[PDB]
Amino acid sequence: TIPHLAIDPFSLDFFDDPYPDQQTLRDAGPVVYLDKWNVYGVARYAEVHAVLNDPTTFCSSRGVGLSDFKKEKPWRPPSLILEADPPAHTRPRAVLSKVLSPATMKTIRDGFAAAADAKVDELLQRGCIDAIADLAEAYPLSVFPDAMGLKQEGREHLLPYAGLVFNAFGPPNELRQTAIERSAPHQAYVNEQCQRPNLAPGGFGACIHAFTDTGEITPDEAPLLVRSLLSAGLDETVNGIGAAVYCLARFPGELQRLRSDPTLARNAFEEAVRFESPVQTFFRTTTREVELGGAVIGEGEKVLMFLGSANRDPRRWSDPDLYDITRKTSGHVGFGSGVHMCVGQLVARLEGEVMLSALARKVAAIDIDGPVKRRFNNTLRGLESLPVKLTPA
Ligand code: HEM
Ligand SMILES: COc1ccc(C(=O)O)cc1
Ligand SMILES: [Cl-]
Repeated sequence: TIPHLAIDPFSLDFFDDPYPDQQTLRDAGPVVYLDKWNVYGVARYAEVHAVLNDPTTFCSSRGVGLSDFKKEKPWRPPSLILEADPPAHTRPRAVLSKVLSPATMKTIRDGFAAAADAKVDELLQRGCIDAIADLAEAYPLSVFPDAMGLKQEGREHLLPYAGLVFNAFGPPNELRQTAIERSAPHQAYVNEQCQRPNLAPGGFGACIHAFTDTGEITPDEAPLLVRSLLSAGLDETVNGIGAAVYCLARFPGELQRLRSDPTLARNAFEEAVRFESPVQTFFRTTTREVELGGAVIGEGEKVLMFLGSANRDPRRWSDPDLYDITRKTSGHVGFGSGVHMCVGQLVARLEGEVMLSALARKVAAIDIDGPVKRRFNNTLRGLESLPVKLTPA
């Protein structure tokens, strides 16, 4: 009934080029069994969307990594939002939704845009740069920690902690065990910055603590909710921006369209999120026997959702492996879908938009002029190094 596959979606071979294996997973059936890790897999858009939008049947409180929290201890205390189900999910989600709200974006937009324009100006003085370290990493690090309200000391822990979080969703392979092996100093820094005295006035962290007044969260809930914004956000946005630059370098016709109409910057970034899907996968756990695409899955089974694959499913997308900055991207699952859909998506889109805006207005050409190196992570897809020459407009 259900095809059994030996593909390891967390292998370095898979990470290096996942797209042929993703078609194999899609075309084998709507539901596959992955013998390597004893989980079910869904790689077509339809089933990924269906799983995401039934949180009662496909829960997150038993972990959204391979590990089942009913069988193993979580490597860190569970997230109050990502690793919770309704109704426990609802009030922390509402707090983060207000902290990162449409109205909040107005207070940070001008500074985020200024930093993006300034970074592109700086990179044009150098000409030949690494669009990962010097741009995709450098830009978010120049705006988001300040917007959190973090002190300057210790910020070198932020990228290692994010990489650890996303490796820890994976199976117990060497990527995950090595990350946890090295985790203690990053864990200690992050947990300490979550305390109210260490979050500067007016930033995201202080705003979370300010909500402990309303009855939506208690003061003892606020540190772990701050932890959510020190786990999420950085690595995905870095990878998304790097993907966008990569695409503009590989598809010069799309850079030319973007230069011709810089108001396409926001959709250019959204299309990069669909095309690269920085978050490749998330798990759910069944809370009952369930019929999914003609297959019967038992209770307490892990279901692996291939978000990147769903975003390139030709059953849903015209020319899915073309980067098209005018594509109607509404419906892509790069930010998830449903009750858990990325609560920080307005922050991610703002960073991506103002960076692609600066490039659209200031750069004439982006040419790869060095070896492209991939970055390997159990959950994230992104580049390690992207040597480009930037030609000023
Ligand atoms: C391009 C950038 C980003 C991508 C691709 C991305 C991806 C995702 C995805 C796929 C989910 C769904 C998780 C699930 O369904 O289990 C999610 C949720 C979440 N994201 Fe993002 N994200 C991005 C940026 C951000 C930013 C900038 C922040 C914070 C400022 C953030 C914070 C969160 C949080 C806290 C959740 C949990 C929401 C919930 O469970 O209700 N993310 N993200
Ligand atoms: C989608 O990526 C993440 C990672 C961590 C968290 C969290 O720590 O709550 C949320 C989303
Ligand atoms: Cl931690």
